[PDB]
Amino acid sequence: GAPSATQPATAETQHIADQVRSQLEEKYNKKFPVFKAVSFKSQVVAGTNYFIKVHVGDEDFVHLRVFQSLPHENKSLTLSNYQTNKAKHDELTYF
Amino acid sequence: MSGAPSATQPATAETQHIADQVRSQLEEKYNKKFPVFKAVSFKSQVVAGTNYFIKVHVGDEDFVHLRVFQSLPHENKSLTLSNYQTNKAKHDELTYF
Amino acid sequence: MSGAPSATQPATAETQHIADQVRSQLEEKYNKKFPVFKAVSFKSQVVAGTNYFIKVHVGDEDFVHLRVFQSLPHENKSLTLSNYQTNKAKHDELTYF
Amino acid sequence: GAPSATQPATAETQHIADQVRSQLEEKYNKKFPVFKAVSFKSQVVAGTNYFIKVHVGDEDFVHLRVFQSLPHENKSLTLSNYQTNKAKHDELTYF
Repeated sequence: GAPSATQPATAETQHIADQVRSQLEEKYNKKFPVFKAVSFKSQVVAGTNYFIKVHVGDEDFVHLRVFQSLPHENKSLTLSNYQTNKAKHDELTYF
Repeated sequence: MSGAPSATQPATAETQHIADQVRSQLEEKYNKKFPVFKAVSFKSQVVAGTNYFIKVHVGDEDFVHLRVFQSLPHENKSLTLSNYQTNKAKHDELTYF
Repeated sequence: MSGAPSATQPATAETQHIADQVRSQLEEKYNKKFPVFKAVSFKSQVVAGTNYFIKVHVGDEDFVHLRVFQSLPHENKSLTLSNYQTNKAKHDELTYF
Repeated sequence: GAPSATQPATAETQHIADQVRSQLEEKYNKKFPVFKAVSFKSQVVAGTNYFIKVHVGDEDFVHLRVFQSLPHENKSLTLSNYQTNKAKHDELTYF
């Protein structure tokens, strides 16, 4: 995907923003005096997320979250996140 | 082909090729080379949907950018919050983040 | 968000908008206008993967084109046959079909 | 998606072609003296297929298969196939 051209916000966009305002207050304690959607861009996403347990020596492991976009023969990847100080038998939980 | 994460699968050469490709970036993080970097196991999760980057006015000259995701199918109207950035300006581009 | 077809869902205005948009094309088929064209129900199926258009030599100057589909995730190696065309030439473009 | 540039066939491509040769003989009784993969293009596909039961008057219905590509705000559609002479209570089966 390639994000589209800048599009004007609609009533949906504002509904989405109203939801997000509450989430930002509740979990990241972020407050604003107004929260008015102005515009957006869209981006198609289609691929595979990998959650990978990697041994990094002795008792040490890390977990990786890596995204691989379509098509199937695409081999370029994005490291989206990771977890430090993981142990051998830890579960691969989403993050 | 669910969006549910697969069960845990043992690493293959392709899993290792992924680990090799991202290793140096991670090694920057910890400021050191890993003596070893061996893929052991993985889960896969199909992702297919639309990201939206949304510019929000939060008063005066202050803006916020949001990244939200809407999964397929097209009739799904649920979106989840992926990331946000504060301290943005009216003419700041909606660039990926 | 499976690739499994959903359960049957009653039609919504969006289902009807889809029916309206494709109606004239179908009406060409039957050589007549439908007096009515009312969406009743639907199933949805998420599709996400790679189409491949493959040129195959079948001897002398004769070729076949194939369309096959590979679903996500990336480690899926199963493909299914979607369409084929015979009577093609060595320099015929791999155009969608 | 937009199909890629023409790529040369590999051993996989040939494995896929060998499978298809058998399917074409068995179901469409098509035989060839050779079946050698030469080249391919790829195309990303990501969207929703709709199978839709449409009333077309009195006892008459049709079933439609329509593809809607991402992004979510895309409203252009492709009629991929249809079934004639359907009845009211027929199941929406894949086709």
